[PDB]
Amino acid sequence: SGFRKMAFPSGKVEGCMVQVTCGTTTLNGLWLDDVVYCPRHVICTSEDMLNPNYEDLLIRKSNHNFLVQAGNVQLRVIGHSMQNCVLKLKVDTANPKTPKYKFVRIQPGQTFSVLACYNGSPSGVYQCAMRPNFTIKGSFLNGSCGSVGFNIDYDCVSFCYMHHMELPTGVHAGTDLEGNFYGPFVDRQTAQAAGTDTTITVNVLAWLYAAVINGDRWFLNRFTTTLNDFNLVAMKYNYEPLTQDHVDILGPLSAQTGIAVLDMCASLKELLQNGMNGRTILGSALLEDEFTPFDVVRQCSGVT
Amino acid sequence: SGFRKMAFPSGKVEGCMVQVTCGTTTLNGLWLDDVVYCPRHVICTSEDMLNPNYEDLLIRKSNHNFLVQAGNVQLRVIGHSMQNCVLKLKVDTANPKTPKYKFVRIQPGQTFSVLACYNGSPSGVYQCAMRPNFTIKGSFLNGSCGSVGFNIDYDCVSFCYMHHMELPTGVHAGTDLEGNFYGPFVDRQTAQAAGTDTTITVNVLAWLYAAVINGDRWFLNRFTTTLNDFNLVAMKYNYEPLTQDHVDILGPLSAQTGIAVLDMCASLKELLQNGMNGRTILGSALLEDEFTPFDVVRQCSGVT
Ligand SMILES: Cc1ccncc1NC(=O)Cc1cc(Cl)cc(N[C@H]2C[C@H]2C(F)(F)F)c1
Ligand SMILES: Cc1ccncc1NC(=O)Cc1cc(Cl)cc(N[C@H]2C[C@H]2C(F)(F)F)c1
Repeated sequence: SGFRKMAFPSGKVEGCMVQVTCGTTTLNGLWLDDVVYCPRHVICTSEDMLNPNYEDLLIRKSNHNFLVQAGNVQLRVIGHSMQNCVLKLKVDTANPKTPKYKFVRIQPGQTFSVLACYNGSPSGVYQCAMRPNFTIKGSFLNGSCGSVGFNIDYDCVSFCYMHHMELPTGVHAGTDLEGNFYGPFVDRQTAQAAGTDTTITVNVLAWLYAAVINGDRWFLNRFTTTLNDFNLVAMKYNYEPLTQDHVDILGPLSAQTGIAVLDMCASLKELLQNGMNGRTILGSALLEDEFTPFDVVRQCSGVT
Repeated sequence: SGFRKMAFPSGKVEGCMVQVTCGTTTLNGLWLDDVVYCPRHVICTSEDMLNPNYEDLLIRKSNHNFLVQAGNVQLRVIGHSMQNCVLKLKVDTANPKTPKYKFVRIQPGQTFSVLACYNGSPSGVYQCAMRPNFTIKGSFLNGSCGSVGFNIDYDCVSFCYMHHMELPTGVHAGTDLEGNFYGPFVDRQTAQAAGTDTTITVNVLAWLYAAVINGDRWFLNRFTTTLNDFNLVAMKYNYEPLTQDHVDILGPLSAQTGIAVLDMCASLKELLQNGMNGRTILGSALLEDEFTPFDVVRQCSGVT
């Protein structure tokens, strides 16, 4: 028993972390096969960030201007290209520590582990979610750009995120490993709005199932509800709509505990209306929406 | 910015995880040099756990009764010994992936990362604290015994914990890597009391410094306090005594923010007395005591 915010083991991703330097700008790179991926703003200066024309800035740079380093050893950049907001540097050596990998663009509501890195070296690992408004709440400082988000499917690493920036609003924004930003953000020094964020309803329900599994049942009531009446309440408390697909996804947790999904939606309906009266659920005095139903199944069933 | 419960990168510890099997009992082992460490209850059966005489049970077992496995390959146990509550199996091969390591018995109040493992394979990594009553609040299931707790000091892994058991009370209990249990627990199927737990005051203050660093300053008041008046309040709200040594430890956070330690103790004194009125600090609606002042310094300064 016990339920923690747990990250995937970071080992397979640590062997992919290198240091990328262009001029005086030093950030992190992801080394998979003979390609080192990093955020394109590595080619910029302080003045260039205000409104960079990356096409022009990249033309001014040749392969020899990029220093890729995998520990105490240097790699040779023998090619350079721009795929959206990422730099693809073709190195002469292919990562001997490359694991089985994939590049996936994650859906909002889904979670992933971030390996926070500074100067190509890993500092720590933590789990976060892609919020419905395509922002993430990580922990990143100057030097963390190029740090990646990932999921592990047995032995295959699915890279889903690469950190690009923290906006003046404290929002963390980045791209998938094809340089496509999540949400409406751009790699430009300008004020950018994130948009109205919402609660991931299927995730709150998944964490209420984790709490039931872990002995916290105080919130279970002799009340039931319908999907429509529940979604009327969810709308009011700015929660994402609950579909029958989300009910199906919640099925393994419904089977493990014996509590139907609508009976759980009724407990959650009361939790929103009455509050929780100081009381805690899994050691939290608020509703936690950053655990997917899949993260609950994995943690509570011992998936390795 | 951002402040998360962050674990050390688990890579150096994943290369030390093997599967130990004695009879029908399968758990995790830690392979360092030519020694595989695991909890001694691996030699037990369901009937043996009620009141095991481990000296007798171990005599009944010879080296050939232990199956150590490092992935898809098997190792040869050429020696076996009992150091308190751990089994030290001398294998014929020395771990090629052994990193620079140490064995430290951690103080209550300190934190560490746990690499949760099942059948010698890592499932996830999470950070937890050794509570003042020498219990931990991890996330462990059947098959997780032998999973280890650790800290990283640049490149040196300090192993501090090995999971042994979850008591009927949900408490997680285990030993240091010398088989000495933390607290008063024994590896025997009997009801065991943990003792009165207290809040780690220096840790709550460290997390209030992390919140100030991250823009949450609402709780900072035009009030100050003395160590004695603060400890009178801390006693009331079942908080660990605050020493001048804890004030010294908090110094780097005091310097970074400009807020004296006693001014922070006064904000915390009000937080205990008034509550927090639904308001959140770093996304939590309660006081968080599982971040050491050192974890705050490391996360907020980019220590790799
Ligand atoms: C500093 C940091 C912290 C956390 N995560 C990410 C980051 N880094 C960024 O955001 C990179 C970034 C992106 C944009 Cl579009 C502009 C700049 N501009 C120039 C001014 C200099 C700065 F690094 F000090 F910010 C920087
Ligand atoms: C199951 C588990 C879950 C989380 N962390 C740890 C564990 N495992 C334990 O506690 C091991 C343990 C220790 C003690 Cl002293 C007795 C037993 N007895 C026998 C009955 C069988 C059991 F595994 F099903 F519990 C087991």
